[PDB]
Amino acid sequence: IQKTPQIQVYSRHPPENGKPNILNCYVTQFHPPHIEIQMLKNGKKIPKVEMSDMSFSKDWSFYILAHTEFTPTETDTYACRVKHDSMAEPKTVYWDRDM
Amino acid sequence: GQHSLQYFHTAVSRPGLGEPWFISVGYVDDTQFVRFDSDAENPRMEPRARWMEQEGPEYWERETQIAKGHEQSFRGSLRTAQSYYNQSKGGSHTLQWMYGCDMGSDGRLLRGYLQFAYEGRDYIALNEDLKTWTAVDMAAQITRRKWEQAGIAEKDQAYLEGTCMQSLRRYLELGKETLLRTDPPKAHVTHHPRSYGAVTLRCWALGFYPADITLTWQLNGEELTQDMELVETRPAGDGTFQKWASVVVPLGKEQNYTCHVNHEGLPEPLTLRW
Amino acid sequence: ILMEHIHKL
Repeated sequence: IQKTPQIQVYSRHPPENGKPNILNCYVTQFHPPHIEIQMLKNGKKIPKVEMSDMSFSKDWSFYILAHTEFTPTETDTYACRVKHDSMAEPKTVYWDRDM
Repeated sequence: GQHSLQYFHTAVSRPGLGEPWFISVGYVDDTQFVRFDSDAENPRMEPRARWMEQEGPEYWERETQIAKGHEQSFRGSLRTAQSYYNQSKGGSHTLQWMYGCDMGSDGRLLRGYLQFAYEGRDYIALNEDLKTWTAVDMAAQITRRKWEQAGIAEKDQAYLEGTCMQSLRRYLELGKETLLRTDPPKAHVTHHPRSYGAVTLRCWALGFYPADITLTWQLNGEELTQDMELVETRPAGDGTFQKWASVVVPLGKEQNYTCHVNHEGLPEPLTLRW
Repeated sequence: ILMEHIHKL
């Protein structure tokens, strides 16, 4: 069974321009477990990206939390790019302070 | 106050590129506490919760030992499933296993469970009686007859009703100050432009634990069940969760709406308006 | 604690 990943991009703490925070990229409901997740800042790859231990939920589909330290500004863009067999092209979801 | 101890196992083959990928995660409620990863330079059962750091070497050695036994069984099981389904060589296949015990408020066993999946599909499952199996196809049935012959159900029932429950209460003991804590949601309502005469009221529930939460938007009693956008509960990454619910509403009429946050950590239901 | 019972398919 092949299932397409769901993505949520959001900060750990309430976003405040200039305040260090953590940006999360929650990717769920995907299978097989092979997947590539990338976090971007103004379209460019963010180096250090922490990855939770992959696991699976009730329906067997996998999920994982990728995150990085970041300091939101009014202008900087943040996204999560996910590559997975279920998808023909990479899925890029932008961080929406409001989402 | 319901609890559970669950262990998750996943084996993913990768021919010509190493031995199967075996990873195991252990959970107490909505908190992961142990983990084993076959790809680590030194695969071992390791703590993933701060309250599991005073367990000493013996504990991990044992777990690491058991984890490896299972890892091997999964290597062989992969190869076996490959045959039962006659899949060509060189393909990647996943084998999943999850079992655990739910403990009721009274502290007694609520129920136990154990099931497998192959390629992400239900394969075989121990029934709620903890004595019989549910085989999804002819392949699974083969596994069923074998496990029946080995009296495996009996073994799982014993572990699920005993050892599983004993370790749960025990881990709850270790993780007291966090596992039994119940961080209530920090809830607020946000306003958002959408159209010329409609705004989006987003009800946020932040930093709560456990993950189980209830968010609903309503207009004068009536629940706006269909107009409600709900985001799957998500981990803040620090051990607590986040979730929000939104409703599309006409400008000037925001104040009329109200969202109701329900969660174990609250003295009583919250009611937010904006 | 992990169950010790091995489940071979």
